[PDB]
Amino acid sequence: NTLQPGCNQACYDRAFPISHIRYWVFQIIMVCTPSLCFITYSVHQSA
Amino acid sequence: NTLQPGCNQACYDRAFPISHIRYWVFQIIMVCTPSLCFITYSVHQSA
Repeated sequence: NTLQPGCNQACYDRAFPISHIRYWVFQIIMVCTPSLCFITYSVHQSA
Repeated sequence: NTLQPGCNQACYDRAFPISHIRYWVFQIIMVCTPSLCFITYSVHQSA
């Protein structure tokens, strides 16, 4: 509720520094990483 | 600096309850009144 240009951008950036969806995507990939490491090590071990 | 309807009216009314010009007009008439009283009394006294 204002007429000042640029207030919307600043206030939105302050309210939501990082969106939930991106945080959850990062979390999913990071949590799945160790299994990927184990599988790749297993592949390397054989042949 | 706002988007709220009716904020301009309220804020202007609070800032300037009475305009200067109206106050000065009232002052001028009131200050001139006693001379009018005296002149009318003088007219009444004669004839």
